[PDB]
Amino acid sequence: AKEIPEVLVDPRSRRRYVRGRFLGKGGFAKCFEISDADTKEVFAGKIVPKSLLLKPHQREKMSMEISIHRSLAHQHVVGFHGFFEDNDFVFVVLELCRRRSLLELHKRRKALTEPEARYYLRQIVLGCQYLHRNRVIHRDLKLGNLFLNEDLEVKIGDFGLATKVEYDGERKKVLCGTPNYIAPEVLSKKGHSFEVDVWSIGCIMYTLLVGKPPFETSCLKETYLRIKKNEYSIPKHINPVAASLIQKMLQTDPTARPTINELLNDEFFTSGYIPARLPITCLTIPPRFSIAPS
Ligand SMILES: CC[C@@H]1C(=O)N(C)c2cnc(Nc3ccc(C(=O)NC4CCN(C)CC4)cc3OC)nc2N1C1CCCC1
Ligand SMILES: [Zn+2]
Repeated sequence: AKEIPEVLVDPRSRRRYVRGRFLGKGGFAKCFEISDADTKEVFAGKIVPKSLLLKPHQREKMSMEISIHRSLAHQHVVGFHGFFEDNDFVFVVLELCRRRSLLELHKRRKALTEPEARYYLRQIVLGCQYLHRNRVIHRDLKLGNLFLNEDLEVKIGDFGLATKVEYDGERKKVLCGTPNYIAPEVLSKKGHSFEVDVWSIGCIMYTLLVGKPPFETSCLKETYLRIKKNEYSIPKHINPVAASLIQKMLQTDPTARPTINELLNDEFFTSGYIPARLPITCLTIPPRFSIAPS
C-alpha cells in the first residue's frame, strides 16, 4: 500500500520535517503542512509517490519542475526551500501560503472591486516580469496557483507546466498538460513563447473584474473553439480603461499583445488607485477604501 513517513528526513541537509495538517491533493501529490524539527518553521510539503512516476517521461516532467522552481527567488514567486527523496517518495519543500489562493478568494467574493484587482494584478505582473526576465514561461497562470500569504501578498506557484526559453526566438511546439487559461497559439499548435503568460493574465483580469472567466462553456472543447475564434465579450459595466487593457491582452495574434514589461505602464494602473495593502476582511467583505474611519 506504501505509506508516507510521519517524519521526513533529508539525509544530505540533515534536516528533519514533522508531517502536519493535510492541505489537499495537487495532481499526483498529497500536500501537508511540514515543520522543521530544529527551527520549528512551517512549510508546505508536496509529496509525490514514485509509484506514480514509473514512466521516464513523468520523471523528466517532475525533474524539470524542480529544476526551474529551485532556480527562482522573488517576492511574488512561491519560495522553494528544498527537495529530497527516498525509494518511495519525492518530497518538495515550499513556502507555506496561509491564505490559500486567489481561486478560494474568487469563489467567495466573485467580481472584486477595481482597486483590489489593480492590487493583485500588479503583484502577478511583477512576479511574471521576474519569470520572463529569467527566460521562464510559466504556461499555467490561473487563480489556483496564485497563492496568498498571511499579508495577502501574491506568490506564483506550481511550475509543473513551465519551460525555459533556451535561445532567442525559440518557439515551443509542445505543451504536455491542460492549462486553464490556454492561449490560442498553444491550441492551434503553431508555436508559442512568453506571450501565452500575458494571455493568461488577460484572462485573470477579466475573471477578477467580471466574476467569471471569459471563455467558459459546458465543454472544454467548445471553450477551445471559442478561444481560437476569440469569442468573448466584456460586460458594459466594466470601465473602458480596464476593458481596453483586457482587449489588448486577449488578442488572438500573440505579437499584438503587450509584453509583460508594458503592463504596469498601462493607464489601468497609472491613473487608478492601487492600495498599498488589503485588510484581511477583503477575503470575505468588499472594501470601500474610505479615507477615514467614523
Ligand atoms: C503545496 C502545493 C501548493 C503549493 O505549491 N504551495 C506553495 C502551497 C502553499 N501553501 C498552501 N497553503 C494551504 C493550502 C490549503 C489549505 C487548506 O486549508 N486546505 C483545506 C484542508 C482540508 N480540506 C478538507 C479543505 C482544504 C491551507 C493552506 O495553508 C494553511 N498550499 C499550497 N499548495 C496547495 C496544497 C494543496 C493544493 C495546492
Ligand atoms: Zn507528454
